Amino acid sequence: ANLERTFIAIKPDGVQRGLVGEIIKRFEQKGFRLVAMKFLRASEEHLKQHYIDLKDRPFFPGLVKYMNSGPVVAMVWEGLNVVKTGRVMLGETNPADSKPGTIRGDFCIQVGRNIIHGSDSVKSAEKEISLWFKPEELVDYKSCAHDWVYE
Amino acid sequence: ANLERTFIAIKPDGVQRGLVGEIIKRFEQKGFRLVAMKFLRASEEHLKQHYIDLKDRPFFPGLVKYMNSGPVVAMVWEGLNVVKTGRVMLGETNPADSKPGTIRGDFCIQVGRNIIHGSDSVKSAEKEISLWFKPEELVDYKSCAHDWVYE
Amino acid sequence: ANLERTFIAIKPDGVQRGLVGEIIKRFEQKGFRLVAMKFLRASEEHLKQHYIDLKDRPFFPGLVKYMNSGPVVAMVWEGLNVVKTGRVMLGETNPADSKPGTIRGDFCIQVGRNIIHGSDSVKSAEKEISLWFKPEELVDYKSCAHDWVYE
Amino acid sequence: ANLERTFIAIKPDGVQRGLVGEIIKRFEQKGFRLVAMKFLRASEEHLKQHYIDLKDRPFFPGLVKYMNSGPVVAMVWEGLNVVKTGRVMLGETNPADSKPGTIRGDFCIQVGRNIIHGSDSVKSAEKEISLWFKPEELVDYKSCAHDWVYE
Amino acid sequence: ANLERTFIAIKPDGVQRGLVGEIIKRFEQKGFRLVAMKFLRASEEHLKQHYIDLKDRPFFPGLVKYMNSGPVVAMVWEGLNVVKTGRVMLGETNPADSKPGTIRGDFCIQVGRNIIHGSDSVKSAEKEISLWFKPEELVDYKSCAHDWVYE
Amino acid sequence: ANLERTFIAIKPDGVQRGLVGEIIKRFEQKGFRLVAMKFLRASEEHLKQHYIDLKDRPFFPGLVKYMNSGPVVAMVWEGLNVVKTGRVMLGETNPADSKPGTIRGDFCIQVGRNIIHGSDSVKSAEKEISLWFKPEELVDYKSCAHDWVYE
Ligand SMILES: C[C@@]1(F)[C@H](O)[C@@H](COP(=O)(O)OP(=O)(O)O)O[C@H]1n1cnc2c(=O)[nH]c(N)nc21
Ligand SMILES: C[C@@]1(F)[C@H](O)[C@@H](COP(=O)(O)OP(=O)(O)O)O[C@H]1n1cnc2c(=O)[nH]c(N)nc21
Ligand SMILES: C[C@@]1(F)[C@H](O)[C@@H](COP(=O)(O)OP(=O)(O)O)O[C@H]1n1cnc2c(=O)[nH]c(N)nc21
Ligand SMILES: C[C@@]1(F)[C@H](O)[C@@H](COP(=O)(O)OP(=O)(O)O)O[C@H]1n1cnc2c(=O)[nH]c(N)nc21
Ligand SMILES: C[C@@]1(F)[C@H](O)[C@@H](COP(=O)(O)OP(=O)(O)O)O[C@H]1n1cnc2c(=O)[nH]c(N)nc21
Ligand SMILES: C[C@@]1(F)[C@H](O)[C@@H](COP(=O)(O)OP(=O)(O)O)O[C@H]1n1cnc2c(=O)[nH]c(N)nc21
Repeated sequence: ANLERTFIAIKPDGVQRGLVGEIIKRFEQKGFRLVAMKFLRASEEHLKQHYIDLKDRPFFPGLVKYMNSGPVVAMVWEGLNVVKTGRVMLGETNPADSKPGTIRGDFCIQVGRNIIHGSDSVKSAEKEISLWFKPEELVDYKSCAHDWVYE
Repeated sequence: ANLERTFIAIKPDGVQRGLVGEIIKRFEQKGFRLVAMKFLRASEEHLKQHYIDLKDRPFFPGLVKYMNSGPVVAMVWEGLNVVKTGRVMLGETNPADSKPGTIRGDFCIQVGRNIIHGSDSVKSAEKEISLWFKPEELVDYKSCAHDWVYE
Repeated sequence: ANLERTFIAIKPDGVQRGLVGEIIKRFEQKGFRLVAMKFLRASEEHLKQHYIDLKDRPFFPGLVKYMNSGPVVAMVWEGLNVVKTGRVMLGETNPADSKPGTIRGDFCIQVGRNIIHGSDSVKSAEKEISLWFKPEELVDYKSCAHDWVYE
Repeated sequence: ANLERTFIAIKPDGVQRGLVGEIIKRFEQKGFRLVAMKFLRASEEHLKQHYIDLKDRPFFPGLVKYMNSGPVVAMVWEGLNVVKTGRVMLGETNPADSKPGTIRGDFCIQVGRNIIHGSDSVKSAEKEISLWFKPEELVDYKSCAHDWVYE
Repeated sequence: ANLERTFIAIKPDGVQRGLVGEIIKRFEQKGFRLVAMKFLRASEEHLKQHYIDLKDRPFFPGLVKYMNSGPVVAMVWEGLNVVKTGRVMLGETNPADSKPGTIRGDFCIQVGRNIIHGSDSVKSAEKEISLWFKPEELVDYKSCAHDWVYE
Repeated sequence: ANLERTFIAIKPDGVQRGLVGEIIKRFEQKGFRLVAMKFLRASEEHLKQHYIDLKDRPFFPGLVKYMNSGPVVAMVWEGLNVVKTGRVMLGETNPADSKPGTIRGDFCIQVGRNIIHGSDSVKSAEKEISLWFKPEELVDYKSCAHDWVYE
């Protein structure tokens, strides 16, 4: 259970507004383990694949353009219930509903510029991880505080 | 909609306990735009006008004296749903009910020393803004990150 | 009422992961007064007394070993509703249910390594205080900001 | 001597990059007392007065345009040796020479976008104070921690 | 050499202005190990012993009264060159000369309210440690990141 | 001049001690632009190339083993004088000499576990960038605050 992983991506507005370090620190101080990280401008084709479920929504063309309009930080994090807990830490998808203390609650305002993405389930995490990273980009190491984080 | 404004005042206890910077930083990092700001000791007459709706409450004389007992920082902030979101960020009026992560939940304890004020509605914001500021004190400028905060 | 006290202990995992300063800062910034503090490795006998109600639970031997496996910071804090508010600040006993903004929600993952303890009631605070501190270790002084924190 | 005052202005780049709360917090946590504060777009004529000594420098037209290109936060701060210490806290005028730990050393890069101004001497502070504030904007109150800051 | 220790005391002004958490966090994040900690009001006799070398200085009566005027946090910290490094982190004894980034440079103003004490040499550390703590209050444990801090 | 780049690597001790977010935030808040980033366990052969100049030093086998003993965060950052400024922000190579306010001064103790690397010159930056990154990993975009950071 402690080996669960999620995909977290800082979107272009999070990069542009200078929020990368603050976001990583939230995951680090919680006790989760950084498995993978890269910085890139995601191609339109890649983003169409990421967002394939939405390909018919009216806002899809604009979503893909915005997500391609600057670089993103793509990450994988590991730990117990990291998918669900990761989502709690992000806050609600819509920042208007996100509580103070959460990433979106603290740092952004509108649903179209909501700074971050996290996997919504284990099954979507495994799909997003295979889409965004090569197997060799997932680094295997053990946190020095593992036994103080986990029974 | 993105042009809504609220009035936020740091009460004398907020000033005295050295919380001005911390409070401003919360609004800045969220993406709201500072429109106006001044520091003053509000007269008793001014405060009776600010609090006119409470003039019959038992606590009103003591409320006015406390609000006159040191300086306050008066501000106007702008953004989408700034009134309602501003109140969420402050926390509940009574600090005992305010959640961790909010301004009152993090920083104060009792309802009579609750460090900050925010407008409860658009209509009361517009009245409080006209009471506390001259129209020329409201500054018009565009945040450099506006297009990363709003679609 | 403003003289209520609670017992807070930073558990060995809290110490080990470098969270002592962060935790104390949360209580200080809120307006509570530090009454007593010591750093020690609690003996097994002491811990069995602290946790006497659980002496029959399956996890009790392991709980005691963990709580003896490094030092703890034992504190007393004072203020209005410090017991209940202290527990809100800590978050739920189980970190999986603790909200962002709380100590456990921000800093830990698993119920067996949940970094901190706070008294659950006035009556249990008074018992824990007499167990962990001598009366002469409780310091009486008045915070310089007391009249800005309390009516 | 403990009554000395300085003028500090957060320049339009400081406001645009969201540094107002961070800067104020540095002065507050040091133990200085905020005496006055306002937020305005300074007129070109006002700025030419502020910068009268430089009116012949090649960079003066550009300096005045930049200082008028967005709002500034104008402040007065009080305490022992606040002029000299204020300058130390800001860092060197040229951010390339400012040490880490200082405001310019932490937050900016180039001399023409150096985020903040502080009075260079007691006599220039008193001139800048009279230029930017009316005497009634200077608030008299005593910090609750004064006797823990000063012998 | 990695087993060197220093005595650090947060003075009454440091406690009263709510700096305890901040100060501890500086030592923890650096990689030093907390060995002992207690909170007390030091007696005048104890303080006269601590400050015996200064008993003839004109400021001595004032120094002793102030150091007795509220509680102090007494600590022992361990690590390589902790005495010298500890002093660098504190800053110069006189806050006017302390650089931004240091404890005194960031948080206090005058030499008689200079928030913190650190041992000036290994020999004075060992004397201060035996004066303020019993040998049994010094806790022996190994930090989980020790081998990431030391070769 | 404003297009200069440096290579910054957070070493395995920096990762293990949970300093990645904190370090990135220092570069972001200064005004530098993140150009590239990846997370990997560098091979022994790669590290021997990075450290080719030291291959005869007594500490070289241990340095390579330590640098291979966990993952590193490799980055490229851009801005005016980023190589020299980068070095000033890191502090001296030897943490014993690094000032408070710097990354090494704040966060580490010993030369063999000094948490971070930065290029010592433009020429070594260009060599390190070509060794650690492919050209296509270097992302070109323009900061939204560019004209508030640079004249
Ligand atoms: C913000 C989102 F990226 C979500 O992060 C993602 C997943 O769609 P959902 O929100 O249904 O689901 P999750 O948040 O994953 O639980 O689509 C986007 N999105 C959703 N609604 C809207 C909308 O009105 N406008 C725009 N511009 N983007 C929208
Ligand atoms: C503290 C307040 F200034 C509130 O900030 C404001 C509006 O508080 P309300 O409850 O009317 O409504 P809102 O939540 O603002 O919409 O009155 C005051 N106030 C309310 N109860 C008390 C009380 O017991 N003691 C005192 N000293 N002041 C009180
Ligand atoms: C974490 C706890 F110390 C609680 O902090 C304390 C009192 O927990 P209680 O159930 O008495 O109630 P509170 O919510 O505290 O008032 O026992 C422990 N504890 C409870 N369940 C478990 C468990 O599964 N595993 C382990 N290792 N420890 C557990
Ligand atoms: C940056 C400043 F706004 C300083 O804040 C102010 C006082 O800087 P001065 O050198 O006059 O003197 P002090 O540091 O106070 O002793 O002038 C400006 N300034 C100085 N050099 C330059 C320059 O090259 N380019 C530009 N654009 N502006 C410059
Ligand atoms: C602040 C100090 F506690 C120093 O920490 C310690 C020894 O001061 P020294 O500088 O001799 O030695 P250190 O560098 O400190 O180790 O007495 C105090 N002290 C020094 N000067 C003064 C002064 O003017 N006024 C007052 N009120 N107290 C002073
Ligand atoms: C810390 C370093 F990685 C420096 O980054 C790099 C170049 O050390 P240099 O001083 O040649 O140059 P820089 O200051 O780096 O640009 O060697 C390493 N290093 C230097 N001395 C020692 C030492 O005693 N022990 C160990 N374990 N490693 C050492």
